[PDB]
Amino acid sequence: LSEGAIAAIMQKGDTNIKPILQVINIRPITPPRYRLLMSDGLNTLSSFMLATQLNPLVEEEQLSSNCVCQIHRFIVNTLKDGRRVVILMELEVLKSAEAVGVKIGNPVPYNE
Amino acid sequence: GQLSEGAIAAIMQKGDTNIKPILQVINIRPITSPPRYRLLMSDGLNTLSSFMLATQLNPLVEEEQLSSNCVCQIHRFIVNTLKDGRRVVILMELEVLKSAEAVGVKIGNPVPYNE
Amino acid sequence: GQLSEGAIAAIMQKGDTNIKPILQVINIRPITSPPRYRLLMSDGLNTLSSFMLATQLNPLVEEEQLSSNCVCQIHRFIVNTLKDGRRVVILMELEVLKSAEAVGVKIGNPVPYNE
Amino acid sequence: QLSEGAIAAIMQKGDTNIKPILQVINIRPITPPRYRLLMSDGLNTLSSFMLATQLNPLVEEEQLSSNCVCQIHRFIVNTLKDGRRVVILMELEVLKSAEAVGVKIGNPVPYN
Amino acid sequence: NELELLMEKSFW
Amino acid sequence: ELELLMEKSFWE
Amino acid sequence: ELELLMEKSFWE
Amino acid sequence: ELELLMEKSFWE
Repeated sequence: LSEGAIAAIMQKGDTNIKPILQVINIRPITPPRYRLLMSDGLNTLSSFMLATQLNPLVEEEQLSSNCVCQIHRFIVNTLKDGRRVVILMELEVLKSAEAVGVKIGNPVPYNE
Repeated sequence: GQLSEGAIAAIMQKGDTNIKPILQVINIRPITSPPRYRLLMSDGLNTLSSFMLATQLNPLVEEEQLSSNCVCQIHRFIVNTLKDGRRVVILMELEVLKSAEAVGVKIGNPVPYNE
Repeated sequence: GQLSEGAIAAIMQKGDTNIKPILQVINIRPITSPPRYRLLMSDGLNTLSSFMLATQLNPLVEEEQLSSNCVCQIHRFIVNTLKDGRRVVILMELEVLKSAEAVGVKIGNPVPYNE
Repeated sequence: QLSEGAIAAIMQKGDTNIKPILQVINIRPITPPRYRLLMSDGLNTLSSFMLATQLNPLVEEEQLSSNCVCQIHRFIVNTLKDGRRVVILMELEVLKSAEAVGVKIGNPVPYN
Repeated sequence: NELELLMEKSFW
Repeated sequence: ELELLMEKSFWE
Repeated sequence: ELELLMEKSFWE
Repeated sequence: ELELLMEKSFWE
């Protein structure tokens, strides 16, 4: 996993990286919108929203808890309260949830 | 009137566990095997960091239900007393009553527990 | 078909914790400070009494949620291997899926784990 | 002051002359409601207790609530189809309020 | 029934 | 759009 | 403390 | 376990 990528996105917002992340959980906000808890191996963060166009990846289970994916296109928006949210626009699942089988490492919540 | 003002002093002095105080989380820091989470908590009057989360509750932290500024009710805890006389609270069951998102800020002006 | 047949043998032999098996409680016995509960569990194929309940889960026993014949999913456990080679499972997190009343009977014909 | 060993005795032999002092651990309504009680004698706990309908005011006005200590003055024991024995509480006196006791007494274990 | 219903399910 | 989708906690 | 506990049979 | 955890300051 791209250890440090979550910190980097939150602190600099550099779109020009293509991080490898693990999906820890996916929760719908109810036409569903999917919010993801992602890990870079060091930190976890739930400030990830899936673009609607990528919903079939969730609904057909390609993207599910424990899978490993590479983010190819994302954008960072900052809310009024100053919190940053990542919108995922293009990604590829590198290893399925079934193949990985477990949470990788012991990531802790991004806290800076 | 949201927090159990005085509960921290009461636990540190009496050591009794037959209360279910409502507290605000100020900060959560991992000690790194799963991490063990240590919490700086407020009762509105005092703050203190002598709180350890039972590992069964790690999902509340990891899924961000329990985070800085949230208000929670402690349903079960245990007290242990160190050789040096410090009381440590192990949080065994808790319920988040109001999310960090909903509370938004530290409640009031608590000061470090100092007795 | 409701129980994770072969999970007990998997745990005893491989000792891996990356499974969340569904088991039936056959009996619970306290060793008596909070009591510590020891459990005789079934996976439908075998039974084994080398299970200890984490203290955090004691209220499930005391409130009768976890009782003889209930069906539960183990969400986290820890394996410990004794000097003599016997493995002990500490049940850390679990969910009761079906109450003892709902199940009503011992499921199937499990035999003691014997390898 | 709990009658340690009274629940085991009542479940074994049903001597209605035992006038046990018990602690209420919890009370659950089954939908007027019928109230089922998880009771403790300091040694064992057991939820096979139903409150007679006529005693519902004690629950509804909070005299009978979690942690209170009471004396059972009159009860009957019934046996269900599956052989389980259930105590019907017919007359009781609350000796000490939940507030005055403040805590679960002892470390009772389920009657087994 | 009667008492069977009150005891049909687990306490909690 | 995003403000509403993030006003809640990830887990209820 | 597991060693101590496991010195006894389940029922005994 | 607890003595070792509490040997360090909250912010380390």
